[PDB]
Formats: sequence, structure tokens, C-alpha cells
Amino acid sequence: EQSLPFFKLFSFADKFDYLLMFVGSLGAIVHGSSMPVFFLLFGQMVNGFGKNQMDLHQMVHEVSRYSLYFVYLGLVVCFSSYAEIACWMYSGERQVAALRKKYLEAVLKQDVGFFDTDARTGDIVFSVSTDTLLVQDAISEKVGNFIHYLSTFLAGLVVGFVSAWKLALLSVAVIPGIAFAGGLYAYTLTGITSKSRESYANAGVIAEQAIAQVRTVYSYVGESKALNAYSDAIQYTLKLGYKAGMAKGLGLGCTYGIACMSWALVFWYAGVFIRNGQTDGGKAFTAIFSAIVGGMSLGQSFSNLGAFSKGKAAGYKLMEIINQRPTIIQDPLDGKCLDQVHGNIEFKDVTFSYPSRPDVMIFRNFNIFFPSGKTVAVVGGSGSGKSTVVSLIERFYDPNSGQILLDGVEIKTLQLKFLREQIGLVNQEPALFATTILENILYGKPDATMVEVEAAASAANAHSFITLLPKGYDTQVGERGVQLSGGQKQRIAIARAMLKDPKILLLDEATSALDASSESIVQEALDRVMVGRTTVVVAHRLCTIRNVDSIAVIQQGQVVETGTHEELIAKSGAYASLIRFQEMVENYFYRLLKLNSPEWPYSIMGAVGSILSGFIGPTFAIVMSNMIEVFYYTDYDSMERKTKEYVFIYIGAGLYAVGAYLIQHYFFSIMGENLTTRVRRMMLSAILRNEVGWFDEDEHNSSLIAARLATDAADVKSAIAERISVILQNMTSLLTSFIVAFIVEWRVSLLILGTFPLLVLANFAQQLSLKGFAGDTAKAHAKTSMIAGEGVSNIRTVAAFNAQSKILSLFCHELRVPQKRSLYRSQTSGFLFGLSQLALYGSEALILWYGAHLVSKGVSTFSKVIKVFVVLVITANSVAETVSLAPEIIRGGEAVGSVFSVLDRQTRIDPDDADADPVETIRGDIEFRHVDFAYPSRPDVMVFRDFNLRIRAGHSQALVGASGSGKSSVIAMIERFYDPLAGKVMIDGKDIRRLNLKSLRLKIGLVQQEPALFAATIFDNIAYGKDGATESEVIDAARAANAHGFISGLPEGYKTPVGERGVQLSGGQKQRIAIARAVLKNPTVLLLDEATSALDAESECVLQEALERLMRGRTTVVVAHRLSTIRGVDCIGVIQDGRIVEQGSHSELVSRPEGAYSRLLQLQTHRI
Ligand SMILES: CCN(CC)c1ccc(C(=O)c2ccccc2C(=O)O)c(O)c1
Ligand SMILES: CCN(CC)c1ccc(C(=O)c2ccccc2C(=O)O)c(O)c1
Repeated sequence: EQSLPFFKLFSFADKFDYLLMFVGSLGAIVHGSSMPVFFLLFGQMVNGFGKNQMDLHQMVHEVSRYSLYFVYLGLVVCFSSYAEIACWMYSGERQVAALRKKYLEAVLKQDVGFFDTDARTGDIVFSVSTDTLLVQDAISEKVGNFIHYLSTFLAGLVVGFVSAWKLALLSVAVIPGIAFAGGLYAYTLTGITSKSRESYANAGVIAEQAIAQVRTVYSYVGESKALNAYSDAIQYTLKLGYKAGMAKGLGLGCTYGIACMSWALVFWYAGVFIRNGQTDGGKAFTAIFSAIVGGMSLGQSFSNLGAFSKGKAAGYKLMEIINQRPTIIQDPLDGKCLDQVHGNIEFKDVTFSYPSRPDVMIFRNFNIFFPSGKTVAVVGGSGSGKSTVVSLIERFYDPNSGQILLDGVEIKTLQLKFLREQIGLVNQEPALFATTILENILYGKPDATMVEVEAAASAANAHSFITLLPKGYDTQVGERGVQLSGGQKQRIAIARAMLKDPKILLLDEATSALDASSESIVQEALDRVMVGRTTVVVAHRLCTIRNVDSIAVIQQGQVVETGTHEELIAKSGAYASLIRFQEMVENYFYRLLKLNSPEWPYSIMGAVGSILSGFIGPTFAIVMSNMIEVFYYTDYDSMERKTKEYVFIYIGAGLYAVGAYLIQHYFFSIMGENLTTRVRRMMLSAILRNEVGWFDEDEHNSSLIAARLATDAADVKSAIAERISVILQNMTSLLTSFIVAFIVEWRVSLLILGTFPLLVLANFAQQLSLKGFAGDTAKAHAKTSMIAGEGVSNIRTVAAFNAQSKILSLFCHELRVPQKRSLYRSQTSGFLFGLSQLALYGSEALILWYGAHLVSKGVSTFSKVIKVFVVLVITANSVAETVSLAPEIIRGGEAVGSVFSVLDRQTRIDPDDADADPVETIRGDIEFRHVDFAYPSRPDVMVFRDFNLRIRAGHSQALVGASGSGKSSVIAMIERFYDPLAGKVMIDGKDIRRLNLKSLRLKIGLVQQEPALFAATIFDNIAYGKDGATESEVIDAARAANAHGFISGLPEGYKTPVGERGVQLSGGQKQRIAIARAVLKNPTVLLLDEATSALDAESECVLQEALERLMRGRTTVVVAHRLSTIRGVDCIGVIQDGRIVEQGSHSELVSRPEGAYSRLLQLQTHRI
């Protein structure tokens, strides 16, 4: 960790931002100290009502003046809350932006050796893209919110203890029980959720391995143990979900009951103090509510400390590269700018080792002379760090031992400003920049005109990707629409190097894109551009090696031989090995509800529970208003009885909550968990039925599919269980509150009726204030972050051409747009929040004024205005949640999109077809008509061109891999992993696509290539090929596979975990189990697949005794790229790029003098 302290994180503050922070803090304190003052004014107006019941002259003036004070308070909140959101959020944008401009400069100042081509560059780009966002959260409006809510607590206590210290002390002493109950509830919820996830880590995870190893499960009957096991696993998750739903019960009910008891106690003490003669009704209420709010605000105040630690750590991580001192210092004074460059580069015993891994040695005793104005090249035997000279010449690593002389002048005695111009680099795949092609050329020389650009393009023939463009000299490679990669690229690096017109040029192995006509074109382009230059070429193939004046061959640390191509080929001096190696190369909601048809009895009893629970708020508000009126009785005798009755009402309501809440939250949880289990079972049953090719897509891999099937499905519950209880409860509370409010008094309730939109909008704004007004801050900064990431990932190219000063000229001019967007967002949010709060506090001063006016005329009476005001305000409070859940109702699929995306997806091949004819017996004949296929992952490949083959019944075939010319593709076409794009597949006198292949695959077996085993013991693993596992043939399988002397010799016997659990066996012995599983099936047709030398065991004691059983009485087809233990007996064919031309036994193939078998003989001799 070693995190930086919270202070000094503002160290990037301008002299103007301090004023912004000061104004923000000053506004925040005032905005936080407002609610208690609102309670004080409300208490004063209640006192004005109470004290003047028999004199309707003073009360009018008091209500008028207090309504005016409410108007003033609303104005203050309007002009204070705006200074908290408009001065803190903006100040959090002028610092992070001012920090990135320094951070990227620091990154681009360091040496290239710091990025040693690994995950370090990924870490740096992740820090740039994501970590600065975390820094921006610790200095944004979160600190303003924290100050706001702490000042609220302080002001509440102050406006508390001063009024009536006893009542405030009671109020602050009763809240610890509620806080402790809430903490216990949260801890229990977290523990139960963790236990549920750990239970989900049980066999409910085996779905991912079944999906990954889908080829083997489709090869056998499968689809039964893969689903029954999943159901048995998810049963436990269902049970723990029931327990979790229970936990969502007693916790909330007990908290509400303790709250109700506390309210009853505090009101009873207020009522016993009021009759003594200490305080008044308008003061005890003020003290109680101020103390309650002050106590409750501290919990929200401390909720912001979570992000502060992350922000501190993020700031510490950033403040590491900033203060780093570069190893190489660019001092213009030390280096004297020279001229008359010649091109003499000479080594003086330059031995260097990488600082990251100094154990290895790279250039032990390195001494080769580079002539001026002459072409030389160095070629290595293999890829043993060949691309190392380029880094050393361009000064990316300081030579620890040795010296490099440039025209007799040491490079270390020169500044790194004008030296880099003399060297041009074209490395392996020089990544272009996602800008216009016009300014890509300008990197060589910032000051250039169009004519030299055209001359450079013509020199490198940069016209086949430029002249015939949709628009002139305008194309963004990063943009998808004009993405013009197209495999090979007309290398613009050639043109940008020619623009410099240097005398030293560097070229790496830039031929790795299926050398073709375009490669030849760029080859003669290069041959044109090497004129009078000290070019150095590194490559592996000998095509470019021939066109070199002098060739240097290195083996390790030093050059083994020099001379020229005609000399190396002579006498085979240190060159026969080189050529030997070279030659060896939406209606969703209705149907979701319909899916819960068997949950009919568990929905009604939850709905009635929600309806019953909906009667909590209005009754509590009614009792509060009634007791508020009761406090002002003249005769003290009836007060005791009324308060006792109301305390009894509170005590009853506590148990009513401890009831109704559990009743609501239990059955709904049951229904949600049942729905999740059903949808998960159906999802797996549908995804396993899908075709093989849909699994091959890069978007659809095992990890993402498992994540969607494991995590996304849970959200379905939140879309059908939690999202329906709250709406019903709030709606019924709203209705039952309006009914009572209208019954009590209607002519005053109409004013509130006309003004619910204002109060609801204001409370919605208050609710949104807790989340933050910034909004999706990553989307705005993604465009800027792309520039930094692309400049860091391509550090090799930007290091040359002196492009460091140019990157921080587009970065600065592009960073300004998010700043303006943030400023506009901040201003709009502040103004709207201020207007909303003014509407809130400006409307409550009208209802009370009209109520007082009505009382003055005698039409209405006290105990009626206050009731309809309090109950209606409290019920308008609840509408905020209903409004907040609105955007996630109509806009379905926001997170719950996988529920029907793959469940209702239509397949092309249905394994179980009722109309398909059943398959009883098969003779075992394989033949293909004129059929070709293309992989669905990338249909551009068209290797198959009119493919045909035949294997007679009761025979064997020995197809050769033929250098991987689609060798592992015929294995996937004999049985229906894929479908023929054209032509017909012929078998057993019937077309393949009219028979029930589920009944057909049970008679055909194959052998896997890459070893893989299920997370289960090997008793049914070898019995997976048949239904019914009896030890009689279990031992027989081990004897046939010859694993009986090995598997049964294990100390723990057969009952042992062999997959990704318990003991992990070697990869060279999993083929024993693989071949043991096949013998149980005893298929009429057998398939083999050996490739990539998966055995790696000389004198195999497995294949020799198993292949003999393999041929006996079976039609076997074998494909392999190795001429070892693949001796055919009936017919052998050779495939060349998706086509065969010769057929017959091994005698015919060996009878050919040379034929196509000579190439296979070459590799056979290579095996030796
Ligand atoms: C934030 C949740 N929370 C802290 C644990 C609660 C929850 C409930 C209460 C009740 O006082 C209460 C609030 C409003 C309306 C009625 C009632 C009621 O009396 O049931 C409370 O004070 C605090
Ligand atoms: C003066 C009476 N009065 C104006 C009509 C109210 C009453 C209640 C609230 C609630 O916000 C509230 C206050 C404190 C604790 C919990 C809660 C709660 O959420 O139930 C309020 O804002 C204003």
C-alpha cells in the first residue's frame, strides 16, 4: 500500500481553484445547516397555531410572518445549494486534467527500457484509463457532501440541546439501539450472501467445463448428467436463497419495531414534561426532530470514507512516475551539435544484459564494423533475442560494458535531440496512429508541403491504399468505418522515414503476412529506398538475405562468421545448418410472469402481505399529528389518557410491522428464488443444445457464457420479485393516504393536489443528491484516454521522430472538450437543484398560509389543517422511490437481456427430432460427395474446394495431416459438429439430415486431441460411454487400456478425483482413460486424431497395445501429421489444401518413385 495521506492530494491546485473550494465549503456548510432551522420554524408555527386558538387575530400575523420566513429560508437554500455542486464538481475537473498533462509528459520522458514489452505497458495504460478516474472521485463533490452532512449533524445538535436539553438527550440516547439493529441486519445480510456464493461455488460451477469441453459431451450421448447434476447443485442454492429471504424479514421488522418503541417512549416523555410546565408543544417537537436528524445524518456522513482510501492509494500510485528521475539525461549543453555525418558505427566489445533479467548474457564479445554508406545485415540462427541491435543503436538501453562510436565520436558525448533524426526505424508491424493519413507523414518533418509528401508516396508506391480512397487524404485507421488494415499494409513507415532522408536505416523482419505480390511490391519499394544508407536488415528467411552485400551470422553473444552470400554458400562454412533450419520452416414482462404459473399460491399471499404492510406510514403520520394537537389541551387530565392510548397504538404498530414486513418479504423471496432456478435450468438446457460453431466466436467463450448464466440470471429476480413489492406498497400507501386526507378536509387538500409535482420533484432531487450529479464520467474521458493509451502502447515509434512534443499538442487541445462538458453539466445541475429546493420550501409556506386564512373565516379548524399537511407531506415522500424505479421498467433489457437472448435463439440442427427416423443398426460406411465447408468463425477461409473421399465398409483409412492443411476438419464433418455448405453427405444408404443423430452418435466414437477430464472420480468417467456402470466391465476397460497396473495401483484406488480436483495426473497418461472410455461403447465406426505431438513419450507403452485392439473388427479412420504408428492397411489418402488426388493402400503410395510422398519422407527423416 504505502498510500499517500489525504492532504497533499490537492498539490495540483492553481491560485484560482482555492477560491472555488473556499466558496464551495462556505456554501456547503450553510446548505447543511438548513434542515434543523426548517424544523425550528415549523415548531414556531405550530406554537402560533396552538397558543392562539381563542384569538383569531394574532395567529394570522404569526402565520404570515412565518410563511415569509419560510420564503426567505427557501431563497437561502436556493442560493446556497447551488454553490456546493457548481463549485466542487468543477474544481475536481481542473486538477485531474491539470494532472494528466504532467503525468503523460513524465511517462514520455522516461527511457524506453522502462517498458520491457510485457504486462507493464498494460498496467500503465490501465492506470491512465481507470486510476485517474478513482483520483477524481476523492476530490469531487463527495468531500462537499461529507462536509454538508457533518455540518447538518453539528447544527442539529446545536439547535437541539439549547431548546430542551432533556428531550434532546433522550432522542440522542435512543438512536444507538436503532443504529445497532441496522448494523446487525447489514452484517447478517453480508454473511448470508457470502454463504450463498460459497454454496454456488459447488457443482453449479461445472457448467463452465461442460461448455468448454463441449466436443466430447456431444461425441457421446451426454445432455443428461450435465443437466441433472446442475439441478441437484442448484437445489442447495435454492435452499440458501430461502434462508436469505428469511433474513430479509426479521431484520427489517425488528428495526421498525425498535423505531416505533423509541418514538412511543420519546413522545411519552415529551407528554410528561409538557404537563409539568417546562416547555411548549412547539419546542419539544423541534428538539426531538432536530436531535433525530442530527443523529441519523452521521451514518451517511461516514459512508463517504469508503472511496477515500481508494483515492489515496490511486494518488500514491500516480505519484511514482511523476518524481522518477530518468536514467538517460537529455542535456543539450553537454552534447555539441555536429555535422558532416558519414555513417560509421563501430562496436568496442559491447556486452550488455537486460536490467530486468541480468542473469542472461546477450552480446558477449560483440565487435562488428559498419561501413559508411554501405549495406550490411545480421541474421540469427533462431529467435534468441535477435531484435536487440535496434534497441542498442537507437539508444534505448545504456551500454553497461562496451562503446559505440559514431563517425569516431562517442554517442554518449552527444545530446539526444538531433541524433535520432539520422536513424529511421521500420520495426515489426509499426502501428499507425488513429488520425488522418495526411498528418501521419508529417511526423518525419513537422514543416513540410504537399509535393514532398507525394514524392515520398510515389517512392514507396503509397497509392494502392491512398489514391482510390473515398475522400482525399482523410482516413482514420482507429475508426471502424474506414478501418483499412486488410491484412498486409502499404507501410507508411517507409514514407515517413524517407521524409527524414537520413543516412542510417533500420529494418526488422517485416515479412510475416503470407508473402505474396504485395510483399514483393514493398520489397522493391524498400530496395528503392535503400540508396546511400547504412541499412541493417534482420530476418529469418533467406529471401532478403541474398540481396545483401555482407551478411553476419550470430549464434550466441557474438558473430560466428562474416563475408558475403556467395562465400557462406561456399564450403558450407557455418551455413549448412542455417539452410537446413530454413528448409525446415418488449413483451418480456408478460411472458416472465407467465413463466411463474406454478407459483400461483405464492403470489397472492405475498401481495396481501404487501397490501397490509402498506398501512404503516399513514397511521404513524396520523398518530403523530393527533398527538401534536393533543399537546395543546388546556385540561391536563385528558392528556394522560390520550397519550397513553397513542403509545398503545405505537406499540401495536410495532408488532404489526414485525408481522406484515416478514409476511411480505418471505413469500416474494420464495417466488423469486423459484423463478431463478427455473430460468437457470431452462437457460442451460437451451445453451447446451446450440451448435458447435456458435461456441467458437470470440464473444461467446466459456468464461463470458458462464458469467452470464451465473450472474445475469440473478437479476431476473430483481426484475420480477423486488421490483413488484415496492411499487405495490407505495401505491397502496399513496391511495390510503389521499383517501384519508380528502375525507378529513377537502377544500384545503386541493391546493396540495395541485402541487404534488413540485414536492415529488424536490424529493426526487434530494434522493439524487446522494448518488452524485456527475454521471458516467468514464464515457466522457474515454476519448481522451484512447490517445494516451495509443501513445504509450506504441512507445517504440513515438520514441523516434521526436514526437514527444507533438503528442502533448493534440492531448492538450483535445482535453478541453470534456472540461466544457463538465462545466455545462455542473451549471445546469446546480441551477436545477436550487430551483427545485426553492419550489419545495416555497410551496409549504402557501398551504399553511391558506389553512390559517381558512381558520380565520371559521370554515375549517385546527387538528384538521395540520393533519392533512403532515400526512400528505409524508405520503409525498414515498413517491420518490416509485419515480426512481421508473427508468428501469419501460427500458427493459438494460441488464436483463440474456434472459431471452439465448433462451429463444433458434438452432439449425436439432439433435432430437420426432419426425426423424430412428437408427437401429449401421454397417459403417463413410463417403463424401462433392462437398466443401468454411469455418463459421471466419468464413473468409475457403480451403475446402470440392472435397471427396470414400472408405469401404469394414476397412481402415490413414489420412495424413499434410502440414496441417485442414487436418483437424474432416474429424468435425463426419458427424454433425458442423453442416455441409454445399453438396450432400452420404452414409449407410440414407441422407444424414433425416435421422435421429442422438440415436446414431451412440454407435460412433472418437478420441480427443487435447487432454481434459471432468471434475469427478474415475468410476463413471470411464463408464461415461454407456448407461449403467458395473465393475465387471470397469475392470475390463482398465485391462484393455493397460492402466490396470497403474490406476489400480494408486493408494486411494479408483475412487479418486482426477480432474481439476485432488490429484492432478500427467498429460501423457490421460490418453489411457480416454482410450478406456471408448472400448465400452464398442462403436461400429471409430475416429482417431493425433496432432501437435500430444504424447511426448518415446516408446509409448499405451498406443502400441491399444491400436491393435483399435483395428480389430472396426471401421477406423485416422488423421495425423506424424509418420509414426499410423500404418494404414486398406486405403491411404493425402490431402493438399482441401483436395485429394490419389487413393489406395500403402503399396500404391510406396510404389511411386517420388510422387507427393517425398515431402512426407522429408519430415519422416526429420523425425529420425
Ligand atoms: C433508514 C431506515 N431506518 C433506519 C434504520 C428507519 C426506518 C424506519 C424508521 C421509523 O421511525 C419510520 C420512518 C418513517 C415512517 C414510519 C416509521 C415507523 O415508525 O415505522 C426510522 O426512524 C428509521
Ligand atoms: C415537521 C414535520 N415534517 C414536515 C411535514 C416532516 C416530518 C418528517 C420528515 C421525514 O423526512 C423524516 C424526518 C425525520 C426523521 C425521519 C423522517 C422520515 O423519513 O420519515 C420530514 O422531512 C418533515
